Amino acid sequence: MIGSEKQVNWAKSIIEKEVEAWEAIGVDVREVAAFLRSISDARVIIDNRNLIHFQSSGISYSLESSPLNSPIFLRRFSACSVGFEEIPTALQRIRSVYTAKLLED
Repeated sequence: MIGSEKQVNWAKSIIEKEVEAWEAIGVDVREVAAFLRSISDARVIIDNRNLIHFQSSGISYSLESSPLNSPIFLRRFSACSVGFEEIPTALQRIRSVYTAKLLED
């Protein structure tokens, strides 16, 4: 990850917290975890840390309000990540299985 040691440390801590929030859903979120960990530029993570944050009110609202649903928002990661093109559909799948999970419970 490019950046100063401070920037890289901040950004990696942001990214690991985010991956943990996604993995607390209880469904396959491996495509999202992979994309988040692919981001190459600490400054891009830091500048977007509040927008990408997967909040704690409730999972449904976190899924619906995530800017990872938007190909337009994700343009900003086109030069410093892998798999951004497919991330909106990944969220579609996650929102499906989550819905199904709530139905199956």
